[PDB]
Amino acid sequence: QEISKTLTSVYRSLEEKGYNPINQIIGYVLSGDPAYIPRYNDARNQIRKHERDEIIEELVRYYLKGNGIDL
Amino acid sequence: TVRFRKQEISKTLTSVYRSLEEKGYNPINQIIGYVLSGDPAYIPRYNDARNQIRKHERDEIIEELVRYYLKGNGIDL
Repeated sequence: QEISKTLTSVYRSLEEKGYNPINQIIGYVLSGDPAYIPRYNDARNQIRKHERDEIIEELVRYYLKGNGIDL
Repeated sequence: TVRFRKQEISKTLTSVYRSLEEKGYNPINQIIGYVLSGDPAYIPRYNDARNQIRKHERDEIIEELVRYYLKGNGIDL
């Protein structure tokens, strides 16, 4: 559950800083550029615990399970 | 034809997974490779899987994956 906790915390810190949190997270996943995630409230340091391919693996597994795949 | 439960991405990614599974490949690994690279060559032609992935851009796939995850986990809610 680490990745869901990270993305939750990052979304809420993005929101508090007045960013569009979805756009910034999409930007991070596209680019791997930590600059899309503010340093505020440790958000950038939290997302850097994971590798982008681990984040993508979780997004993909979650999406497929929710759309009817038995993993 | 309706799917009983964006919907095109749902159709594409589930169909790609099942075709990769039928051909004995690691489907998650191949899908991750596509998402990181945008390269349709990570997807076999088999059962129209590559044709379906090529209906989308990598950023549209990533946008849907991110939006679906946040909404489903109650973060964007």
